Amino acid sequence: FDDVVVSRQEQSYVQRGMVNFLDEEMHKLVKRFRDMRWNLGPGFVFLLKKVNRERMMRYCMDYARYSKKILQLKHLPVNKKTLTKMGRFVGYRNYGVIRELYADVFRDVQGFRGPKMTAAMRKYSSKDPGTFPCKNE
Repeated sequence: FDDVVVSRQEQSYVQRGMVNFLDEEMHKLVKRFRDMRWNLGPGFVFLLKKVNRERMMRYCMDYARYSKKILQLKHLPVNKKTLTKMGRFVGYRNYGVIRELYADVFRDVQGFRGPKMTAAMRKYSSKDPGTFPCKNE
């Protein structure tokens, strides 16, 4: 359970893979509203991206550790390519959880509007996922 050591750099790969996967799936749900021409607000999309990053941060240390772990266990190379894919895999495993949290976003804002976008929110939204804190909260 705790015999694997992962570098910050290796953690970054896992964080990016996970957040990239979740953001990609997210953008697909967002299209649902766009296709309807019933625009979800930028503040709403921001809240969704935040769900993705906070879920990744929740158990970040374990996600990175066990991603590197499984690779070693399966005798596979441990690098940016394989760690990024493990991150994406973790994102996949967590899709159900994520969808339930998006549900909370909807009722939390009492609609599809979402808060107004501020500079701070845009900065957070563009921040490299690989630079978010990585520790089990």
